[PDB]
Amino acid sequence: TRELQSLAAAVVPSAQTLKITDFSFSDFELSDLETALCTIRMFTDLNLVQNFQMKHEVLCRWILSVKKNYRKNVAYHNWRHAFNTAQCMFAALKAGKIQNKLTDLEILALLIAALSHDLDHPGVSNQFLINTNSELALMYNDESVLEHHHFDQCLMILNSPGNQILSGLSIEEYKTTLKIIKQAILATDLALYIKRRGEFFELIRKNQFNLEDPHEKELFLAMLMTACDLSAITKPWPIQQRIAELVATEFFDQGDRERKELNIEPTDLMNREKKNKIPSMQVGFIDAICLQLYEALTHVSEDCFPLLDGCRKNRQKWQALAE
Ligand SMILES: C=CCCOc1ncc(C(=C)O)cc1-c1nc2c(CC)[n+](C3CN(CC)C3)[nH]c2c(=O)[nH]1
Ligand SMILES: [Mg+2]
Ligand SMILES: [Zn+2]
Repeated sequence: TRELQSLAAAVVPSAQTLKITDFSFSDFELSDLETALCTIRMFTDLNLVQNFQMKHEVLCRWILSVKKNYRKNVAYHNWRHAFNTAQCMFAALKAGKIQNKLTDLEILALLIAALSHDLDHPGVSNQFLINTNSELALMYNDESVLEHHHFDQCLMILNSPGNQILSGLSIEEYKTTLKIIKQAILATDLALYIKRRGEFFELIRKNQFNLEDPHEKELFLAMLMTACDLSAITKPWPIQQRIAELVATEFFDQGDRERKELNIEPTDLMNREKKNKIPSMQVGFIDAICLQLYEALTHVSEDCFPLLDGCRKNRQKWQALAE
């Protein structure tokens, strides 16, 4: 406790004051308490609190439980990454004007999913867990191993006493919401993004994309989750540089684990000894994974252009270092 009393008693600053509507938002100068306040404001301004009768104390407790469940010493996949993913979701819904295209339940599910999508992340990839015979990999048949675990943790917190922010939903709304949350969290497995994005891009290319279609709406929500998950790649250069260092720290740590536990030379992405490959790998990552997604998102909502624009600027920055 303690931290809970401080959070629950604090006056929640406006979204304007907190700057959470800005796509260029930076969490670096914020304390943990400030990120928690930002999170309460996200729920509030997305019309989720009174809408679903959330008690202030319960929401505060839930937010703190989510924050605690991240491993602070994991370099990139920690609370700050989850918080930034949620902030990008808020900005996309607000400044990006996606909010009015979705239902209240979809919004509720997306914010919860964004905040919970990496819960208890071990700092190693699905491939690593599979190669080291993780019990997690066995239980989930090597499919989206981490993501199934993140969802498991998400449910655990949602059901923990004093943290039930969904206790006010009707039976049918609860059922609908949990299904969207699971799909949203699983969507953050880049393997599923690569597997399903082809369909999304094709629908748009052939002018067949229709949000009114249940299946396409679900496909869009998955893509939106990926767009928010990768959002650091759209941030102003100083921010992208700093976060890229965190990503490298985490990947190189896994590389160390691979040399010791698997007796193998890690791929460049996880090889500290070849860190000189970072600029070129970043450009390739932006081209193959990022640009098409932000281009597609902007097509759906022009107001999301800032994400694409920021991504393009970072490609230029990384390319200048690579050439
Ligand atoms: C060594 C690390 C260098 C820094 O790396 C980064 N820094 C920041 C971000 C971000 C979202 O801002 C992202 C990265 C970053 N992430 C990468 C990932 C995981 C999604 N992959 C795998 C391999 N590919 C197969 C298709 C998917 N390659 C990446 C890369 O080159 N860069
Ligand atoms: Mg993840
Ligand atoms: Zn993530």
